Amino acid sequence: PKKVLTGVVVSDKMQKTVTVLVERQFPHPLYGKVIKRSKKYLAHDPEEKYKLGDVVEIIESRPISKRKRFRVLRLVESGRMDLVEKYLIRRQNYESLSK
Amino acid sequence: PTINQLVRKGREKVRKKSKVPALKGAPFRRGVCTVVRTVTPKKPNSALRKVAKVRLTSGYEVTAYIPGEGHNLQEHSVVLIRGGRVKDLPGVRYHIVRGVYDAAGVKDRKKSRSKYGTKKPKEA
Amino acid sequence: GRYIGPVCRLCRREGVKLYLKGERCYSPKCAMERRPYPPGQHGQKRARRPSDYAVRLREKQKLRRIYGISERQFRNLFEEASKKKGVTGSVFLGLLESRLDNVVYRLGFAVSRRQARQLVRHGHITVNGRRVDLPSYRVRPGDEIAVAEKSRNLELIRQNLEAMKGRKVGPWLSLDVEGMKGKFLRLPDREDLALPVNEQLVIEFYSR
Amino acid sequence: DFEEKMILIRRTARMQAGGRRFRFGALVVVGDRQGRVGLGFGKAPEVPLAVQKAGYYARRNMVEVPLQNGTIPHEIEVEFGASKIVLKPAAPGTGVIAGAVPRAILELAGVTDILTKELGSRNPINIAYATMEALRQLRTKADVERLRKG
Amino acid sequence: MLTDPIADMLTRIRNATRVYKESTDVPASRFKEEILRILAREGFIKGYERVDVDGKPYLRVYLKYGPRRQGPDPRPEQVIHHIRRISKPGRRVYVGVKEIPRVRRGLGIAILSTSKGVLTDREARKLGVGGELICEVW
RNA sequence: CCGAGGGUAGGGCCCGUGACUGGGGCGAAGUCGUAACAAGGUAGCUGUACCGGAAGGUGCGGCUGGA
RNA sequence: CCUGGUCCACCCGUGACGCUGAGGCGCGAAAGCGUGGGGAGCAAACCGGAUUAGAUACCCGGGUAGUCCACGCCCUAAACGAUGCGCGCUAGGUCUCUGGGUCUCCUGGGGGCCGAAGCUAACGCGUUAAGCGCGCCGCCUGGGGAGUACGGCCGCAAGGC
RNA sequence: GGAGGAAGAAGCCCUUCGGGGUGUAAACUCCUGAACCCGGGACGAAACCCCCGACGAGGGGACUGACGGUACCGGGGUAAUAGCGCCGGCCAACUCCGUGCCAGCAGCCGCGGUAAUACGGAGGGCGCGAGCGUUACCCGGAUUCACUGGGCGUAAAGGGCGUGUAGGCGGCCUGGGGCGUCCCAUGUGAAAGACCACGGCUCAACCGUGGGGGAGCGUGGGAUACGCUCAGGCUAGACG
RNA sequence: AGCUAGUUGGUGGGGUAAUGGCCCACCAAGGCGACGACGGGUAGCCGGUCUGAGAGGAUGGCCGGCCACAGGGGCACUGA
Ligand SMILES: [Mg+2]
Ligand SMILES: [Mg+2]
Ligand SMILES: [Mg+2]
Ligand SMILES: [Mg+2]
Ligand SMILES: [Mg+2]
Ligand SMILES: [Mg+2]
Ligand SMILES: [Mg+2]
Ligand SMILES: [Mg+2]
Ligand SMILES: [Mg+2]
Ligand SMILES: [Mg+2]
Ligand SMILES: [Mg+2]
Ligand SMILES: [Mg+2]
Ligand SMILES: [Mg+2]
Ligand SMILES: [Mg+2]
Ligand SMILES: [Mg+2]
Ligand SMILES: [Mg+2]
Ligand SMILES: [Mg+2]
Ligand SMILES: [Mg+2]
Ligand SMILES: [Mg+2]
Ligand SMILES: [Mg+2]
Ligand SMILES: [Mg+2]
Ligand SMILES: [Mg+2]
Ligand SMILES: [Mg+2]
Ligand SMILES: [Mg+2]
Ligand SMILES: [Mg+2]
Ligand SMILES: [Mg+2]
Ligand SMILES: [Mg+2]
Ligand SMILES: [Mg+2]
Ligand SMILES: [Mg+2]
Ligand SMILES: [Mg+2]
Ligand SMILES: [Mg+2]
Ligand SMILES: [Mg+2]
Ligand SMILES: [Mg+2]
Ligand SMILES: [Mg+2]
Ligand SMILES: [Mg+2]
Ligand SMILES: [Mg+2]
Ligand SMILES: [Mg+2]
Ligand SMILES: [Mg+2]
Ligand SMILES: [Mg+2]
Ligand SMILES: [Mg+2]
Ligand SMILES: [Mg+2]
Ligand SMILES: [Zn+2]
Repeated sequence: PKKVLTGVVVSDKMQKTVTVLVERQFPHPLYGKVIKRSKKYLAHDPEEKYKLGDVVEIIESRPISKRKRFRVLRLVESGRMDLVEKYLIRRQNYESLSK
Repeated sequence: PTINQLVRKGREKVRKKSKVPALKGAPFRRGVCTVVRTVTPKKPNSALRKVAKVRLTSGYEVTAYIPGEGHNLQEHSVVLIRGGRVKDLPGVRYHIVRGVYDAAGVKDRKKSRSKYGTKKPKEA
Repeated sequence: GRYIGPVCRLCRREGVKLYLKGERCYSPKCAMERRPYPPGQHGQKRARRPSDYAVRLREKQKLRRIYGISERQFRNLFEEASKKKGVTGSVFLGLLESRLDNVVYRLGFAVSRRQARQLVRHGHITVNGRRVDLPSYRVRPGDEIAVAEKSRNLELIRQNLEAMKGRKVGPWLSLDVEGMKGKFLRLPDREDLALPVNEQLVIEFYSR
Repeated sequence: DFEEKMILIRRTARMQAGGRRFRFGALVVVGDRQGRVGLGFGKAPEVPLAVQKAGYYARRNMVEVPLQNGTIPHEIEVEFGASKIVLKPAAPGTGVIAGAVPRAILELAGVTDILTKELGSRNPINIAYATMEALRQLRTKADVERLRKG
Repeated sequence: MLTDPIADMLTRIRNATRVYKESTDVPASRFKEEILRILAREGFIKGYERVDVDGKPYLRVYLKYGPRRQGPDPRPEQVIHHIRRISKPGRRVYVGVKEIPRVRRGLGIAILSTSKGVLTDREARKLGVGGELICEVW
């Protein structure tokens, strides 16, 4: 089964591509508590039809370019910039962490 | 700590200090005597313990103890080193394996002899 | 090997009398029947209370010294029972008892457990046909522990088979004295075995 | 009259102008091995005396140990202040595995099968008290649902 | 602001009994009911009714204790000696059915929520299911 | 074209080592003093500041683990 | 004059909008630093008088920074309740501050003492928990070496982390 | 080596100078026969290949062994190697002499200063045995990094105090989804090892066979209490 | 504690058994990081193995599976 995944488009600033942030949950190998973790995938978008903040499905696709091995399946719900903030702030927080 | 804290920080594994760098975690190290002196015990003791500074094969150099009564070790004697300190001579942290290379046995010893490397004798 | 030295000396020390000798221990002179005190220079001395360890030691030491067996084998056995399903107390005996150099002694053939071994080792004994010189050999249920043709005609198997005639033997056993050939009928129950040892303490000496 | 095994003896001492005086202490357990066990602590100007006093309080303060197959009904933990104890029942034919104290008690408790562990302060005395209060706090399918009538 | 209302209730209970008390009133909830509906069905309480304290709907829960006692501290034994929550809010605990606890050697109960109702250690084992091990009582 | 590597030049980290130097640990019985523990013989501790062979002293504010 | 927090009473509005909080930011006693004022009393340093074996001290006579102010730094402490914060639950007695009431009484917030139950190694704690529970942060893991070294960041420095 | 052998050799060791001990141990008596001596001597080896049949399916016949004259079987047959560790406490095993904070012991706590169960030798005892000790390292005891399963008033440990970002945590009721969660099915989870049985070698170690399991993860179906998400309501929290 | 110039992506080519910035032009300015990027140290990974009540901790010799290497380093030829 060509692995699938659901997640938010965080970057749309690429030629025919998007960055889908994927969250995943799971019970923790010694302390039990479910823990949230996440990874970004670069998603082939040959129609630039996908915009910023769309929660989408992605399929394990054939290699399109280095780093890019997933096509955008279908849309799941446009307009979720509330999560895009959560990401962008996590990011912006990084400046305070250096010297 | 809270569960979450553990999930963040996590528990810290101990890790312990090799009480003896006889190098390459070897059973014993070969070495040559450099000094062959007699040092004095610590707090509530008194004596003249027989010891040897030994040049290791590993470029190192350690003081080491001479077990038993009497010995035959000079400025150039090749010897085997065992490693167990001596709660009494600050510094000494390896023992000399009595009976290998220039290290004699213990003359006239009939009791525990594995230690002290004196051969079994004849009753005649 | 099987100890091999002063025997009526554990007969001593261990207190409780034992029959490492067969006949003489029956005398009025097992040295036990004369000095009921543990060997050595001291012996006759105000005994100090045995540390809880001492106890546990001796118990196993007694048991062990009985079957004249290596601490190794003794131990291998124990563990075996522990692993084997069931009350490890009994079973450790069951196999302790299932030993060939024991079954032979149990079925009269020999006078002492030690004398027995030598018989078995020298293949003077046999089993279900083929001869077996394995003191360690673990005899199962339903086996023919015979003597060897060559071994019937022996001055020593004779006398030791002698007083045997008609003397009733263990419940887990049978003895067609005529054909000088005994049988192992089952694995003995805890009671069937009577020996001066609390099996518990042993189980415990190994929980150290 | 019961079993009466003597857990430990100690020479304590106090000061006073001139020198140091003494005193001896005695933890003693006591049992018939039908589930009746007793613990007693005895201190007196002399070793012999102390032990005497031990059995005496012991016989005074004992408890019904609701055995079963020679073991115990259910498992328990008990802290007595600093010192904790684990009592966990074992299948027929295990053995009584514990330290001098918890065993010395559990033996004349008439137990045989029981897994145990000291935890926290392993103070003989305080472990002792733990071992009892542990027992005391035992229940059986019976006296359990006896409380869940209605 | 109550984090886990249950471990609260559970405690309310625990606390009331240490002094031995007619009843006590956990603020109501269909789930706190369900749970209570098992302490009682299992004989840990007399039971419970629904009530009110200023339009505020709690649960009157009537405790159960033992017989008086002779000697000093004649205070009764407890019907509920021990009651400590599992699967907490800061760390849910779940269980397959083979993973289900065997409380106090049968003498105890492990209440626990599941897809087919709030069963118990035996009720679950028998119904052949598992789920959020809610707590252990005895 | 790229290319093993060689060369020139300039950086980064790590190890060993070095006249001399700073304190630190240890060393059955050394010199000077008595700081602290009893109102410790000026209550003690304390952050800071200054000062003195040394412990330490004194100023300021603070704690009682003092009165 | 400008302004913060906070309790009560009426049950009016919003309808969970909450709790905690790595980093971040702000505040942060005294002493100390910079620029400029200010300077009576006190007072490190320092000078003398005593005491003393000595007396770089304690006691006495003097006395400069500083103590004050404005602005900018410094960021430490027995910064102490040596007790993180929020919430629910678990006897009362007493006195006390400050609110509300068909006010010898009741009820709400705060500050003390004694104490149920319970916790506690003990001392003690105890509706102002160190009880019984849940959430979240912080921290500990033998003494000395040592809050030292190196590195790093911060500071004019002292020095801080 | 096994059975018998003294109210119990000598020698040595204690000794209250009666005695005690090593000790049935030895001697010594009998029978058993590791070694070695002689003969006999494999499983492992039945296919390829040849005849018939068809060079196939089926049938028959023949060659081939390194180890190896080894294992093993049978006859004869000699009493035929013991050592190391420890004996203050943990921790089983005690007395003499030597020694005199010396010589030395030592994992810890400590021992030795003229009467040492702690050094050194001896007798004796404890332990294990073709081994016993030592050194080095791993896990254990260590519940001493604590999920199971610890803590912070004074023992080590609450940030000098706020504010708040991320994150962690989330009150009452209704419903939709069913991600967590739970159950069922199927695939996978090689074998070897481990474990339960059974047998193969004289036992065992080794070794064959058979069975039984394994969290995980993919797939299909189901459940909807608790957690999540979306939707509606409430007012006990919070705010006004 | 910041990292990155084939660097991230796109168009078209080259290349291979085949996808792909693997490679090459051209275009765009992206990609990654406290859920720890970058860097430094150590290490072949697993089936297993030792230990432990277990949860864990330790470990990867023999045997089995996979990877890597063949004095150090590069390269291609022949070829399924
Ligand atoms: Mg000394
Ligand atoms: Mg020695
Ligand atoms: Mg406690
Ligand atoms: Mg170059
Ligand atoms: Mg002072
Ligand atoms: Mg003084
Ligand atoms: Mg003073
Ligand atoms: Mg000061
Ligand atoms: Mg001064
Ligand atoms: Mg409304
Ligand atoms: Mg806050
Ligand atoms: Mg300040
Ligand atoms: Mg100031
Ligand atoms: Mg100034
Ligand atoms: Mg003055
Ligand atoms: Mg003045
Ligand atoms: Mg204060
Ligand atoms: Mg502090
Ligand atoms: Mg805080
Ligand atoms: Mg009040
Ligand atoms: Mg009080
Ligand atoms: Mg009050
Ligand atoms: Mg320090
Ligand atoms: Mg400092
Ligand atoms: Mg620095
Ligand atoms: Mg002893
Ligand atoms: Mg000696
Ligand atoms: Mg163990
Ligand atoms: Mg243990
Ligand atoms: Mg551990
Ligand atoms: Mg925990
Ligand atoms: Mg602790
Ligand atoms: Mg402290
Ligand atoms: Mg504070
Ligand atoms: Mg938040
Ligand atoms: Mg699902
Ligand atoms: Mg397998
Ligand atoms: Mg590239
Ligand atoms: Mg390597
Ligand atoms: Mg463990
Ligand atoms: Mg090469
Ligand atoms: Zn005898």
